[PDB]
Amino acid sequence: APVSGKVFIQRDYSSGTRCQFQTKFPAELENRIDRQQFEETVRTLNNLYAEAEKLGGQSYLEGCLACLTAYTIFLCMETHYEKVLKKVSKYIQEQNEKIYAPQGLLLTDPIERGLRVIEI
Amino acid sequence: VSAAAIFLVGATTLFFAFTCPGLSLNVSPAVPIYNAIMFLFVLANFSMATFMDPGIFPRAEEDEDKEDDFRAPLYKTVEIKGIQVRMKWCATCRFYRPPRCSHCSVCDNCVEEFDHHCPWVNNCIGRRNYRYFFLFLLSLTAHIMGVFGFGLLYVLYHIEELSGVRTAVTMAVMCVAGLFFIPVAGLTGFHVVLVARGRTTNEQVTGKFRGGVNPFTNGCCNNVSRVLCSSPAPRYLGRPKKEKTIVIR
Ligand SMILES: [Zn+2]
Ligand SMILES: [Zn+2]
Repeated sequence: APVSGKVFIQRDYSSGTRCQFQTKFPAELENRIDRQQFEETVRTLNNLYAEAEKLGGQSYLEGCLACLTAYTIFLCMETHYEKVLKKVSKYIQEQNEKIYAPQGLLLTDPIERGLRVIEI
Repeated sequence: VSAAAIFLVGATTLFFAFTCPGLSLNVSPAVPIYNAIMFLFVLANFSMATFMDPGIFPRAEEDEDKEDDFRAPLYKTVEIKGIQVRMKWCATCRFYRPPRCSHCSVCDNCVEEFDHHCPWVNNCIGRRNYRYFFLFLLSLTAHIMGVFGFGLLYVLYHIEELSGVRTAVTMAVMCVAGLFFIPVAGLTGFHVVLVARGRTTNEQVTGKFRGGVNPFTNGCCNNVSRVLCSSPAPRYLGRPKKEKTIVIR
């Protein structure tokens, strides 16, 4: 299994410190992955992380429940961000097995990289 | 090595052993709500702040990011909210330190969003434990205020004599609260200011930001929301390792 190189995607920072990556298509990936599907997958992954962050009423309710129960609800039930990570992990596995593998690419979970750079 | 604040618990247990059993026959009936729940909250928050990963980045190994650095001054600038911030090419941690985080020197690690390091907390405060530490401080100052403002009943209703027996138990806790309230109140008010502003600790230390500063100031209520009722982050280190799929052509 020969390896050619690695490309890192910096995080999008115009929005702020939220966990969205720079969607701009890197020039190294020409003819390996098209711009359209890379745009699609990065947009969906960023949407998933944004959904993991949303300050909706459910986040307020889970915070209140954790405060009342002395946070033991974390031990019994995984946090919202963790289940979103599970879902996005499933997403990246199916994307890798359906698009990148025939194109000779593979994607790793950014959580292994600390949500800093995604490695292809 | 380093030790925690055992004496703070020792002051509280004075109330637990004998301070107000059986006084509520003609006065204030509902006893525990004043101190017991506050002590449990303080203990839980303090423990979860002490033993918990605060956001240790996973020690980025070599061959990381870009190796085209020939003689760069080891800082790349990003303009968040249109305002530039200067981050640093960390040497041992081996990555760019995304904005609003730094090293910890004595802690020997380089972390995510950094607040402060202290031996009393035994660690450095990131953002995973920032909510826990903030509620710990708020609950602790609430506990001290409640003691010094209402638990003094056992003397305040007590007539001149107050002669020994169990009064000496309350004798010391009064001066303990008096000596300990001012520093903890000042420090928790400090952190309250640091929460009201989108700007914390080392950012106070930097006497250079004058003008279009604090790009991540957000909107006050939004800051309290994200620090109190946001979904907790997961640990960036020690997650189980996956496995490869195929040779991939
Ligand atoms: Zn570092
Ligand atoms: Zn530290």
